[PDB]
Amino acid sequence: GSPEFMDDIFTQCREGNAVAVRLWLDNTENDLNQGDDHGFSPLHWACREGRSAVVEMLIMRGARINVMNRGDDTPLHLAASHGHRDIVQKLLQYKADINAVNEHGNVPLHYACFWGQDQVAEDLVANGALVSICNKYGEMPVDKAKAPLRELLRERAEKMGQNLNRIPYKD
Amino acid sequence: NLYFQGSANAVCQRCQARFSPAERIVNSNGELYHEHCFVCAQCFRPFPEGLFYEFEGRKYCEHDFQMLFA
Ligand SMILES: [Zn+2]
Ligand SMILES: [Zn+2]
Repeated sequence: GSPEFMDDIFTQCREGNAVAVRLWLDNTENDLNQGDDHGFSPLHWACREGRSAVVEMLIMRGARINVMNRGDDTPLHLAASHGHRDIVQKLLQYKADINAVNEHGNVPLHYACFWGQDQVAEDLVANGALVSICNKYGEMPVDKAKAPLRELLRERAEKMGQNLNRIPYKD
Repeated sequence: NLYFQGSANAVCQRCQARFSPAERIVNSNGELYHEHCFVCAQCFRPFPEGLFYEFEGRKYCEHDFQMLFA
């Protein structure tokens, strides 16, 4: 009747403790995608806290890239919001849904713009992130940017052949 | 004139951009914000009843704080 204390995966992913994460991964019956009390997966936390090595480890074992937390954020929302450029690029390369919408209709580009993560925002548009998609409250990603970033992103989207017309939220 | 001069201008706590002379600057516990910057980090809306929760240096409305971090 003795308790056997364990390291929990979510803390290890937050802290980026790679050996502990690997030992957890070696238990093949662990659910790579299971979220914590707020629906944050191991991948959500690794991406949010900028733990590049752990992010890659999870991706390589086949963790679902577009998993959603309780607010419907994906790992890409969090990596973009917190300006972790390497992790954003990794996620895009492993086919993250670049226009994934959270409970507010926000895409990762909203947060990259809002937080002035200029190069992250550029990386997103370069890979097909729509600049004119309104969230549920009528705000486009570039509405959240400062004017110089807005213009830089609109120019990139134009060159890529995006339609820049405002897209009001439907459904 | 032979005196050193300071030149600092007020900027937004959140975005570090300057203020136009026409706009209202939100003061929240000594910190200056653009109106559109004193909003929830998650939904970008003004705080209902002015109520916000601080988490890891960002401000959230009750809904979003409860959904994500409570
Ligand atoms: Zn501001
Ligand atoms: Zn909110």
